[PDB]
Amino acid sequence: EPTVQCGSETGPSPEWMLQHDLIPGDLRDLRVEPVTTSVYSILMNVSWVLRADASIRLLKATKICVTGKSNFQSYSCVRCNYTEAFQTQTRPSGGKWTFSYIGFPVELNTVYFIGAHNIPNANMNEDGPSMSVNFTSPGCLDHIMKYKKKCVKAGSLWDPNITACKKNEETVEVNFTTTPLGNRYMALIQHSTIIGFSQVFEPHQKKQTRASVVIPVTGDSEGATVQLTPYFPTCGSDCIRHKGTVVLC
Amino acid sequence: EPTVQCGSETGPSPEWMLQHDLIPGDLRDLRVEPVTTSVYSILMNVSWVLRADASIRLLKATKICVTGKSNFQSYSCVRCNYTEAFQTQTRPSGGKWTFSYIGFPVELNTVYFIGAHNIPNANMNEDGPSMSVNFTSPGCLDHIMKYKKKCVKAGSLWDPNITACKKNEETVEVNFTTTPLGNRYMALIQHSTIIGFSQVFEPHQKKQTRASVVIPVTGDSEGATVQLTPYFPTCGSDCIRHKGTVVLCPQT
Amino acid sequence: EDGPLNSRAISPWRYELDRDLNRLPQDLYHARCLCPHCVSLQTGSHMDPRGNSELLYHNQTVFYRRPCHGEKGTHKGYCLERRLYRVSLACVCVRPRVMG
Amino acid sequence: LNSRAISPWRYELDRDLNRLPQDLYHARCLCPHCVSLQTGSHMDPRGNSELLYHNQTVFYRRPCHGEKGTHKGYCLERRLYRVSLACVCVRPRVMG
Amino acid sequence: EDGPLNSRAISPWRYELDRDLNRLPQDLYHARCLCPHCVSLQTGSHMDPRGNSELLYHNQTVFYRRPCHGEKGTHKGYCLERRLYRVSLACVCVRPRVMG
Repeated sequence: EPTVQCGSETGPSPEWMLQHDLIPGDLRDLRVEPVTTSVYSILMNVSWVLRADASIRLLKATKICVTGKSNFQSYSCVRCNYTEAFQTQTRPSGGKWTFSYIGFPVELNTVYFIGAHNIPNANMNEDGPSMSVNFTSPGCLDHIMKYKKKCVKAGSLWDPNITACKKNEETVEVNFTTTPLGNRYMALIQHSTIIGFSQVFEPHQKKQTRASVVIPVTGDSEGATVQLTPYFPTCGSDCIRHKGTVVLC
Repeated sequence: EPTVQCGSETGPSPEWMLQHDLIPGDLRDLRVEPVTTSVYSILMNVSWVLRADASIRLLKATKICVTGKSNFQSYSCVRCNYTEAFQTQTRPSGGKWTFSYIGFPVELNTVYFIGAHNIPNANMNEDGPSMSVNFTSPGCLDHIMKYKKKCVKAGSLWDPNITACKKNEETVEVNFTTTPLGNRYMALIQHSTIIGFSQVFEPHQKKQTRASVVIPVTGDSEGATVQLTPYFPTCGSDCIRHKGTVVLCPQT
Repeated sequence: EDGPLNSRAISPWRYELDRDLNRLPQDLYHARCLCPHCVSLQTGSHMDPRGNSELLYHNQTVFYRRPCHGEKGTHKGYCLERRLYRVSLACVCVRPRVMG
Repeated sequence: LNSRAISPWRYELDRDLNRLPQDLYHARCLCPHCVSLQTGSHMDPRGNSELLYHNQTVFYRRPCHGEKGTHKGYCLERRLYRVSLACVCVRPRVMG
Repeated sequence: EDGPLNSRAISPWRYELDRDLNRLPQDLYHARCLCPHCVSLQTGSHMDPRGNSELLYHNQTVFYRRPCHGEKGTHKGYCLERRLYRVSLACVCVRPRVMG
């Protein structure tokens, strides 16, 4: 009953220094599943189907690895052997052989390109063994996952409580509770173009009451859209935003 | 240098009566090409790409089959053995192994299919090793096959010499040349709807000149197309039809 | 149009594959025609709804093998099992039915 | 990222048997003009997209030039390569 | 606005110097864009607040100095310390992430 034990190994493979007379087969299949760990990080399992058509007579290692491509550029590889020498073209119990693995860290809006091939590979000038699977990871717009501290610092759970109302044909009033996580608030009112703008500076307050800002507007502002952009020292320019409403008082 | 030698054999494979511990691998790719023989027949050269991934250590036959679904439906396919055993992945010259075979009969208006698998075959409860290559052969509307005898009896190369013109508003005159190869003919004209119909009853004539047909019409016949079909006892209802074009005969 | 009769049929029918590891022939190219209504004969592409299309069938002697019934123990074996297999052949479109 | 840029780009497979890593990607943004910020689907032609590149490290192996005869051998030869990173919105170059 | 796109992008971006006695190259520049949002397209001077600018990094190998760890005593010595450096290349106009 063979098993697979793996450790991280990235770099040149010592197998490339020797040209092997006989080479193994390809891989039938490959699929990767996302899981959530208990608390609260995310790790990844990999699944593939080793060849059934007798391609097995010789094989030792199958290294599976990925380049992580976000704003940051990341790449690492995992090399490991199969601990027992195969003799059957399926499980003696039945079905094509299967194995899996865990341990790949996962980040925010990071797309991973995971590809596999058997070890050793072919010499120069033969057919390519390429087999890889593309993937999609979610961001911080999912209702499940507001609980990472990194996104919380972006005020993920913060409720601006924006209440925006029109005083007269030219002045609009907005009310909302302040926050100890930031100091500067701005306002965009968009119906078709920019109708009015203002900037607010306030360090903090212990009472934490609803604010009140006077913002001039041009033309008919009925049915416009209010949007708030909060500044935090951490998120900077990529700070998350929230809607706002327009009502008449 | 192992070579290929094929001998016709269809039926149950002896090797299918025994289960093998190890089975031979798949095939990379199968290509087949249509060729023409010297005289005047059409044949096919099949070609396949054999494995390099250690599957050459054991493989003895590579059964290749052809099926067609036309008026006929046929299944007779040849098993081919490999003369010599292999000890290496590629020739000392090098390159991917490619093999060929000629001799499968080919006919007209047919869609064929080609199978692929090797001998011995897989045991029970295993992966399907088959790959597909599809193909199609031409008929007798091309210049190169204008000399095919069967469709020659059908009138592959005949010249209709169709000339039809409007006699008047209620009659259209048609002129064309016949041949002893036909004895009964039909007659239709269609412009937007069926505007005229008839049949031609004339076995043959000795001196063999152009004909003349009187056909009534329902309304205007200008701009229509003339269509005539022979009734040949061999081609039956599968008989080719030649186009036509009507003109105006002026009273002057 | 010109072609092997499946490009000139009113209800053209394609030829799709099935696999078995213990059947002869390994493929039985069945017909599954999409055409639900007799196409117009002045076009070869137009959709004419005046007809209903249906399949035609026959039963073909085929070959199956399951392992030997007896526990001989010498080898797995097989049996020379003859049972008839259901196959569609060719499409025709037909006049529908009238109620009232 | 690439689902959010004003000139989005995708990544196309380019495999080799002699490049480390075995896979590299050259982005070609499909946009000949920068998209509109108000709709995200309407085509705004006032901009253009131009590829951004750098130069990166890759590795190759050649068989030994010296006729050793013991084996094919290997060498860690190092030349450079050109690969893109992204597309930028550019104000055109006009004359008149 | 004309130039090597460093003034022509909707997200203009200057340079800042980074000096060091033992980097090869001694010159690395960090992109430090200057706008809080993307510039306007129809005027070239007025300010368009719906966009954001973000850095895009990459890894380019450089060389550093430590003295020889072994106490040879011949001289202070030097070594080719080979690790990476993270720099910025271009600020880009991006559609932000908004919840609601």
